Amino acid sequence: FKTPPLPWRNGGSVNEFNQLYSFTDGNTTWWYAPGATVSNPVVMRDSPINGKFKVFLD
Amino acid sequence: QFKDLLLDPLTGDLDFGTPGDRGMRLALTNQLSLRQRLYLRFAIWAGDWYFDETFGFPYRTFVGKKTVKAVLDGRIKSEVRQEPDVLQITDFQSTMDVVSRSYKCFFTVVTAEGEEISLAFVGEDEYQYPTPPESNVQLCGDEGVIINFKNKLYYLINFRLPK
Amino acid sequence: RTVVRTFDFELSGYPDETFRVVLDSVTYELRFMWNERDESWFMSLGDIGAQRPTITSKLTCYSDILAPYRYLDNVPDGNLYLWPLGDIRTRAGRFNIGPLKGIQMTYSSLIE
Amino acid sequence: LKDVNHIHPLPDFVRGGFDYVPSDIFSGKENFEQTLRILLERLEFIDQKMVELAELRTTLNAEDAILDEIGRQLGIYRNGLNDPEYRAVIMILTGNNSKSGTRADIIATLKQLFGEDGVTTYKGYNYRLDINIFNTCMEVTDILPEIIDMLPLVTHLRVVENQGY
Amino acid sequence: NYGLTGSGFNLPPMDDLVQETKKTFKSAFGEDFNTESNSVADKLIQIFNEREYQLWLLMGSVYYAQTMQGAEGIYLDDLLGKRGIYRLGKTRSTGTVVMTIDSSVPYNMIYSAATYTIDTDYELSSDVQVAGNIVAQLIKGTDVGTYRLQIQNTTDQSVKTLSLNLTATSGQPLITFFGQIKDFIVNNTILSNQDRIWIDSTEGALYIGYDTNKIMIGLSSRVDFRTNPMAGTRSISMDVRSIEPGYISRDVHSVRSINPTPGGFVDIDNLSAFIDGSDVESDNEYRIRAATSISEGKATRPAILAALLNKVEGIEKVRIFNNNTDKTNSLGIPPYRFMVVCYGGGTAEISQVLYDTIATSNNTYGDTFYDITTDQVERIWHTKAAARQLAIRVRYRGRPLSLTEETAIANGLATAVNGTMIAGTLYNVRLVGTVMSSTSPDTQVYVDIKNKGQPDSAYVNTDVTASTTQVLSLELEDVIFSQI
Repeated sequence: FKTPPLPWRNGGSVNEFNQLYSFTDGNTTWWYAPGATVSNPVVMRDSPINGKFKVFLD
Repeated sequence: QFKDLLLDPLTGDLDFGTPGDRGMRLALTNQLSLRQRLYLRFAIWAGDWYFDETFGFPYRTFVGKKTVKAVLDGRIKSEVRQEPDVLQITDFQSTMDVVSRSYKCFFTVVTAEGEEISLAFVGEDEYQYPTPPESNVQLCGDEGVIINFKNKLYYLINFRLPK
Repeated sequence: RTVVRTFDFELSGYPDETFRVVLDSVTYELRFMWNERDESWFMSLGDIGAQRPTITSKLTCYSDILAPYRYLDNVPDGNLYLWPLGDIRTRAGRFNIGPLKGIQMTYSSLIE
Repeated sequence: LKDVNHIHPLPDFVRGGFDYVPSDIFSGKENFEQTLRILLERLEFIDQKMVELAELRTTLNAEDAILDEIGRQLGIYRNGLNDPEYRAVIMILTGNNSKSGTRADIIATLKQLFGEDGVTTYKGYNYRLDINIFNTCMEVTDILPEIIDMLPLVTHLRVVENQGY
Repeated sequence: NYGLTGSGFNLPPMDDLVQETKKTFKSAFGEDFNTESNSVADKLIQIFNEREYQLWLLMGSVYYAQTMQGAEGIYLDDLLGKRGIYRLGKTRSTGTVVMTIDSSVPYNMIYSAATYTIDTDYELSSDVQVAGNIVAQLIKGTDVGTYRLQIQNTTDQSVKTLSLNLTATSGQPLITFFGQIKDFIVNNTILSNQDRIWIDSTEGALYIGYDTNKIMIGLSSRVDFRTNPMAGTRSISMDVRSIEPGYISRDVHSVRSINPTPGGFVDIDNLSAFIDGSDVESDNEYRIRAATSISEGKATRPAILAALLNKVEGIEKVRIFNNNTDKTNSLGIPPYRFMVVCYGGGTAEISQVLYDTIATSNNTYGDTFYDITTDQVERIWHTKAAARQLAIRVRYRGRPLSLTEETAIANGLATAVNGTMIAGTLYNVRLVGTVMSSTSPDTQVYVDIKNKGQPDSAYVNTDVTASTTQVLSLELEDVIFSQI
């Protein structure tokens, strides 16, 4: 991964297959999307619980 | 009022806008148009743009040569007045440092704001064409004439009794 | 009724313009008057040096101005229309008439 | 943001013109003002009536005394009709000139005579059609002849009228 | 001079009125009366005069209010009201959208109409059920076992089933399995569909409703289709309308989101431009519509024929029949009901078009029906022609034709697919002409035609005629050649 977690954002779009994004509600979990690229970005929706996003394991 | 693509004052790239309303914008206010018209006029070195050899500023004359501060200020202050919509120049603090050999001047320019002549090419229209009636209202009357009268009567009954 | 575009007009916005034009090889004189309350152009058409104009009408968009008057020997048989170049909802104004001002006043002649 | 119809009474007509007194030279003399006011206020009446000369000639508001003139140009004579329904027939016949007698089309024309829910139409297999009326505001027998005209050449029609459902 | 004349209404300037009234005053009190600048009478007369300029202008405006030109606003309606045309009010945009769904979403699940919004101003047109609205499908890679396939016939209403085993997960067995599925689907629906489904052996994937560039273009119409092992990803078509009436437009690939994300959602996008909504109708387009009303024909046989061909995503052929005399006639038809036959027009979309039928014309006959809301709801009827495939054999004398040179001849016989319902006659002479045309010039040529599956003894030369509800059909692979 890339160490520095980044905040979730409803208006954000991801393009990198190996970075962690810290979603919160303070129930914080870290998420990633392997099928994310510059050529095939993915949009941070309201919540990640709804596709390509996967949660970091604990 | 000269229209043109808007240039971001902070970065120099086109002003595509905030992430919530990304798009393309035209320079509409005279202030914004004049800002970029001066910026481009000063940023392009004289003769360096093909298709127009006479455009630009001749920096090569001064930079790298022993020059008199007074002569430079005249040329700087003259290029500004080539725009037809410049009212005046307020102040001019020209200073030169001999140790670092740098030169840096300050000044401001005043310009008025005009009208839009016509909105045909931009977005909206200013008229208020009427709305067709609904159902049998046209041929038989409207109920609102009763509601407004009832409200007037009720408010008049309210007025007379002191409160 | 095949017709071909053959002439275009422009107005400087002066409220009492008057000039001479040639259409279909014939010559006519035109007068344009600006109305304040109705914010519209009034057009008068007549022969050169005529005592009174032959036709007077109010200009509007997408309306055939000459429609009811193609029965006189001194009236053009072509088509005169005003249509906009920009948004279709724009109505004729004072300064917005011309080949690039927003409204295209045009005359077209039938093919004979 | 603005009305397209410019034919309206001029707002505050009277105070205008008074604004053209040069430098308040006469204002507060109560002798010149009355003379000027008396003359200007006459134009007020004429200015007002300029509208009704155009407003009242429209078919929507035209009174029977002149509505006949509008109908005369169209060939729709009064016959025995009265004002409230004479207006209706004029609208119905004029609207017929751009019609095709389709089921959706027929509903639209009946819509202007009985409000939104005042009419319904049943359909039958062998050219049968039915018209139902719930909220009639005018007597229908005199309007009936037109109600036949905007129907296909081979329609078979029944008419039933009642108040409410 | 400036009032009413023989050529309309004119307008006077201010100065002419000023001079006229000053001349009147001069006459009133002789030539000595002063009327310029310093006269109190001058200040009264000039102030008085400007007002009647407004009156003259307003009067001039009034006159043109009752003419083909100059009418505006309310007055415009009266002029064009005489010709039965009225302005259109606020309108709501309408359109259709598709979305891909995860493999796991069950068929029977139904989306609630009033619990979703496509975007800031769009919502579901009505309730939608996943089953019966599949438009495209993608199957790839991960899918050994036994598989069931179901499909509703597009002409009849009998469900068909197929049984297969995926003994291998790749290779020629998988290719054969995909080909079998293709043959199963193409035998129903329409032959145009087969042009839009193929197998990419290099990747071992099956594409339904795509193009050679892997773009979802959709099948010829919404259908129902299922696999007991729910494999691949499915796509469905929804109908969408705007929330509030007004002006709004969307492009061919604009819609991109749904606020409440349903489980299993994948993506969403447009297929064609929406019918944009409009604000209150303006004068210019009102006049334009008044001008172009000539082509607005309805409720006539030519009109209904034209309307169908220009209002359906398909409808390759159409024909109508009449029976209006007290009896059912030879062709089975009720006494006073029309008959409409179509090809590849769907059911619901075409049904809506039939509201151009003459009011009180019963029509409503056929094998398939649908219900449309007017308010009251009414049912309409129609039928879909049953295609009949032919087998054609070509024999000739001359130089042997080489492979890939027969393609022109095979595609040349595409004219056989242009026969009309019932009134379709091959005129084998026409076929002989065509086969001798789509080739380089140049001895003998013959054509034999028979229905598919018949023995070789069925080959004949007499022309064939379509049945009452049948239409000719032909496949490229059903052409053979023989040298003599």
